[PDB]
Amino acid sequence: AAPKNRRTIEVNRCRRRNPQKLIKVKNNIDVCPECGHLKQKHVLCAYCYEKVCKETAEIRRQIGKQEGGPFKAPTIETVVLYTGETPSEQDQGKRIIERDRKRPSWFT
Amino acid sequence: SGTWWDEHLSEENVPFIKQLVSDEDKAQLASKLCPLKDEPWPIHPWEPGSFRVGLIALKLGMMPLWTKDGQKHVVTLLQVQDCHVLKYTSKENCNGKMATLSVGGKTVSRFRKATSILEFYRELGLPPKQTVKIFNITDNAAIKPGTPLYAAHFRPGQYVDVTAKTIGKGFQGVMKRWGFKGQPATHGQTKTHRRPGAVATGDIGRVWPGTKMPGKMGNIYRTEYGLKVWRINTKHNIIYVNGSVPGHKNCLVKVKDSKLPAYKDLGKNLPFPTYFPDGDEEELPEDLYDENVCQPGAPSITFA
Amino acid sequence: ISHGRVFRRMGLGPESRIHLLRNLLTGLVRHERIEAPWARVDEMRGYAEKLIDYGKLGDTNERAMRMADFWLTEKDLIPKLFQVLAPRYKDQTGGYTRMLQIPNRSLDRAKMAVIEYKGNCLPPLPLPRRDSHLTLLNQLLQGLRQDLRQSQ
Amino acid sequence: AIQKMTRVRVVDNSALGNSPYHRAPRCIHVYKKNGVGKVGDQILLAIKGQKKKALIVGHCMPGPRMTPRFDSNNVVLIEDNGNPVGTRIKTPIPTSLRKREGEYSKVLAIAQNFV
Amino acid sequence: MRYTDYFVIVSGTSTRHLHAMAFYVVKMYKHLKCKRDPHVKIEGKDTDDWLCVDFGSMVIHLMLPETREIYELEKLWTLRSYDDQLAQIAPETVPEDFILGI
RNA sequence: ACCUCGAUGUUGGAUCAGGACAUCCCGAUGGUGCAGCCGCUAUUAAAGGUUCGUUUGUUCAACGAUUAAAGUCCUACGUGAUCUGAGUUCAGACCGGAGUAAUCCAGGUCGGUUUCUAUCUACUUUCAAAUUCCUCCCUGUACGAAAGGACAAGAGAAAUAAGGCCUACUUCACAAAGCGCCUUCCCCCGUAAAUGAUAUCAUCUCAACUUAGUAUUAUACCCACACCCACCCAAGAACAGGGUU
RNA sequence: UCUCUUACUUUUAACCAGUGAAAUUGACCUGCCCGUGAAGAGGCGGGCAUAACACAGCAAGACGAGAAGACCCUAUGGAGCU
RNA sequence: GCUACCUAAGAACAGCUAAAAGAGCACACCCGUCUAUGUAGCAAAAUAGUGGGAAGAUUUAUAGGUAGAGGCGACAAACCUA
Ligand SMILES: [Mg+2]
Ligand SMILES: [Mg+2]
Ligand SMILES: [Mg+2]
Ligand SMILES: [Mg+2]
Ligand SMILES: [Mg+2]
Ligand SMILES: [Mg+2]
Ligand SMILES: [Mg+2]
Ligand SMILES: [Mg+2]
Ligand SMILES: [Mg+2]
Ligand SMILES: [Mg+2]
Ligand SMILES: [Mg+2]
Ligand SMILES: [Mg+2]
Ligand SMILES: [Mg+2]
Ligand SMILES: [Mg+2]
Ligand SMILES: [Mg+2]
Ligand SMILES: [Mg+2]
Ligand SMILES: [Mg+2]
Ligand SMILES: [Mg+2]
Ligand SMILES: [Mg+2]
Ligand SMILES: [Mg+2]
Ligand SMILES: [Mg+2]
Ligand SMILES: [Mg+2]
Ligand SMILES: [Mg+2]
Ligand SMILES: [Mg+2]
Ligand SMILES: [Mg+2]
Ligand SMILES: [Mg+2]
Ligand SMILES: [Mg+2]
Ligand SMILES: [Mg+2]
Ligand SMILES: [Mg+2]
Ligand SMILES: [Zn+2]
Repeated sequence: AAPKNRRTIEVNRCRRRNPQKLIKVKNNIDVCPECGHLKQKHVLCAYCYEKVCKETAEIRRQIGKQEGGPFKAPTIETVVLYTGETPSEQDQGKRIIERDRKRPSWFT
Repeated sequence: SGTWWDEHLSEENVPFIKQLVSDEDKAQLASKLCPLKDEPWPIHPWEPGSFRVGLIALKLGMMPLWTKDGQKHVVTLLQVQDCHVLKYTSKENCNGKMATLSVGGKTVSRFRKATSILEFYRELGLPPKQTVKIFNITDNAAIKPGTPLYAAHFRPGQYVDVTAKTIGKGFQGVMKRWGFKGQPATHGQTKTHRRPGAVATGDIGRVWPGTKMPGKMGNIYRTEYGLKVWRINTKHNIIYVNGSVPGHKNCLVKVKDSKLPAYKDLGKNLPFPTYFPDGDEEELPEDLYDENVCQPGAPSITFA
Repeated sequence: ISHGRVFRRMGLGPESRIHLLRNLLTGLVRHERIEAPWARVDEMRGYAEKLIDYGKLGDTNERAMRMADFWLTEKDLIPKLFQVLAPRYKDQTGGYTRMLQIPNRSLDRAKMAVIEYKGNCLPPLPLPRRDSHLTLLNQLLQGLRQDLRQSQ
Repeated sequence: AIQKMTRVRVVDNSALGNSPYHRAPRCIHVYKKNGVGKVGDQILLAIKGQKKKALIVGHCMPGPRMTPRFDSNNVVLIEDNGNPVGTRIKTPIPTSLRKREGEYSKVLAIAQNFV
Repeated sequence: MRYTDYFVIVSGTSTRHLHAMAFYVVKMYKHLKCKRDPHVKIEGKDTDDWLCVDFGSMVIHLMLPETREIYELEKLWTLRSYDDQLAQIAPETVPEDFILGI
């Protein structure tokens, strides 16, 4: 089934400039209090999450280094310690992960 | 910017606010338990030709029911939940044939309602209701707004009409929508199994209005006429109606007296305006049965 | 019509769906925090809690062991489930996992979600937090709460 | 449910039913406005190369709860006038026939067992 | 035996005689019956040899003598499973191993 | 004022049907060579309905079993950008006949490819009014010499159609379905009669008029409107809708 | 296969992101009924209807689109065979 | 260099039954019966299933030959670079 006639620019404009076709303005956008970058509500802030993910990756690299090879998951809990930190009574009997940097403010 | 009620509330403020609003709703509902103690609208005796208000009930589900003759009838359970009279309109004001009562059912959140509706309910002093339905009544059947309605409004042996939105099947083809026979499976039939055949005639260069074509089926109001009331449970406000009513379970149905000409003037024995429990003349039992209904707790029936 | 259908259709079919979820769950047990498409994460979440329940049911239990053997492709994780994850949650009766929506994926613009087991060693997520009690609206309502409790 | 071209077991004393034949008796027609035949529905058979009326007495298809369901589709041969061809019915016969509209007294009389 | 309280079999001289007897008893029944009592149907009107009327507690069979002899309803109801005509009937047998012979 | 056989988007079927009345059935009447049951004939009526199978012989034909009846037609075969036999109709092949042959038949038989992603018009829950059969009563009555055998009114059972539903049963299993269950409401206008003039009788009246007569049916359904973060849903392609105390 | 169809899965689908064809197209501000035009009308006459725009279905019309046909006829046009 | 046929020198054919074969079942291999899909396609002839043959008038690689008034043909007017 082929078009019987060429559709005009007038009719085409009516189709493609319809509100239905148009991009809708978003009202979800707020400033993240932590970093000041824009976040959509209901969604984790991209900047803050990227920061957390970078740190998580570093810790995981260290975890892999200590484990050595595959199929070496520990049968005890894990704890991450930074520079100038010692294991506590709770941290005793846990796997210790050492980081070469200082504690982040957000990490508690 | 978009806002919801608990957007700006603290961790400890959310439970407090929830409790506060819930308690106020409970209080408002409890306030309206005695309409006769409050200044009522005049109660008139039943007359031929008169029509009384109906109810809004929730479809609980279905169970079997037996009769003394031995026949099994399936029944639908309709629970009456926070059913109140909301509004009265005179015939002149409505610009219609009859006076109207707006009646609401099934209380819902205040936070999820529009300001207009909230204001209306505030003036009433009742928590907002999910659905409001309009009942055409005579003048002598007028009830003061705020008056609660109960399942005992209906009585066993009475016939009712039930109206609800049917279960929405979404977009359906002709076979499920209109019961078109379709085309055979094998013996050719390249791409024709479930298709509509010839839509119209050759001579007309068009398709008639109201031709049966694929589209959205369900999710529309339908009325089931002449359903018998087998049983009332006064404690839980349950109406046992014969057969199946439209809609899914946990939906809201509009229940009124049967419009069928056979059951035109059988409203004589029924409580005319409504049933007022606070009247307290011959306090009704937990269960009201029809004569034919095999009551639970009765001895095993023998066909003598 | 799909009234009351509780499971998504994903992968190459029913078996494939199980296998996809199994891989996500194995990832979660190992890493304790997993990024994946939102729908897949939401589907897997239920299985995550159920697995902890079977973990709690006991190491010695043969039924729980069989389940754990199936759902964990890497076998080293099976001790971890029984000896680390299950003892961690012994106090609480549920809500073991935490799921949060993540900015859409770069390539395919897919809705994304992070899922973690609660009480993990990893750096805490930037979780959404309700407004402070010291805000103006919260102060007004605290006043109201005080007045109500004084009335009683 | 007995339709046209349904093989049928004759539960009767009649010579026509019980005599050996190469093919089983087959339903030619059902005397109901819809093709479907149930208990108490008169049908027409092709039996032993002749057309003969029969009455259905139980079938494989489930019905109302308390009503019995039979493993085989069972018929009783009847003449055009309505009297049974065979003298005795050994196979148990449902009691629902009595209340049903039609000439069921003859069949119940010649029946020996009820289920 | 869950059929009736009383089973009645009578003999008639002619078809016309059978009809006369069957119609009279139903006419007498209608006169004497209660309003709650359901109406009865004369069965086998077209049949020239057998008529039967079913009441609440009674079944009446009106049949010609030659018809009565072959059917022997008297024998069947007195002797439910011990009837002579039941003895000649042999139950069908499925061949063993589910393989037919000859 | 010769024997032909033509035609061939020609015609079947499926799907969905729109319409006409010149009515096949169901409604109401008049006549009868209408005692009653069946009929024959005409008037009015298109709301609803109008079956499943199979070809030994039959020039647009039957046969079997039914039915209330198995209507006659128009719609570009109604309808092939929804589908499908056969024929026109052929590329291969054989039989009978014709022709020296190639080849032909206005004869027979076997085998045999039409694709389409919808631009425009039109349309995509008008709805809320259902018909029919059988059984019983009347009644075995009226009627009739018998044989036979009603109509009104009422009751019960079904089938179909329209609209729903899932308690059971069945396909199955947070649910969707039928093979299951539930509900289904008004009439039709042709005539049959009073009183009574033109035409002091009579006369049902394209006289004024009076009844059967019902007229415009009617009633039912729907009907308030945050934020339009998000989540859930018995709501849904998207969108929209319902719930979030 | 059918009576008589149903349920589920996959593909497709629809929505979001990326890439991005083809046949087709006189111009179109592109309605319905009846009539006219030997049939046949969106556009002509007499009536009627009618804020405007998407998206998803449909195949009644646009003698819907592309070739390739089959039929009849014509050319002092060809060719193969006898 | 496709294809029809031929020439030279080659290669391939599991397993099972068989007095033992242009035998049977049945792989690989060759072909293309029937259906469905596809129809600007994966494809200017394909896919999936189902099929016919599969020690032979078999299938197939290499090199050579026959040329249009012609070749070649287990005649289908077949094939001779869509
Ligand atoms: Mg079908
Ligand atoms: Mg197909
Ligand atoms: Mg095709
Ligand atoms: Mg869903
Ligand atoms: Mg997928
Ligand atoms: Mg012509
Ligand atoms: Mg029609
Ligand atoms: Mg007429
Ligand atoms: Mg025609
Ligand atoms: Mg067409
Ligand atoms: Mg072939
Ligand atoms: Mg909403
Ligand atoms: Mg599409
Ligand atoms: Mg796109
Ligand atoms: Mg182009
Ligand atoms: Mg026209
Ligand atoms: Mg015009
Ligand atoms: Mg469109
Ligand atoms: Mg035009
Ligand atoms: Mg020339
Ligand atoms: Mg020349
Ligand atoms: Mg050689
Ligand atoms: Mg070999
Ligand atoms: Mg061989
Ligand atoms: Mg072989
Ligand atoms: Mg060759
Ligand atoms: Mg040849
Ligand atoms: Mg040739
Ligand atoms: Mg070439
Ligand atoms: Zn941030």
